[PDB]
Amino acid sequence: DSCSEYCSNRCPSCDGQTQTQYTLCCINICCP
Repeated sequence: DSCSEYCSNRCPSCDGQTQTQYTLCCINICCP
């Protein structure tokens, strides 16, 4: 979690969401 699926950095603030919102958070906010 914390964007481990998509990123080398970590953003736990993306946790706790439904799937598309999680993915958006990770790829556009955590590690664009």
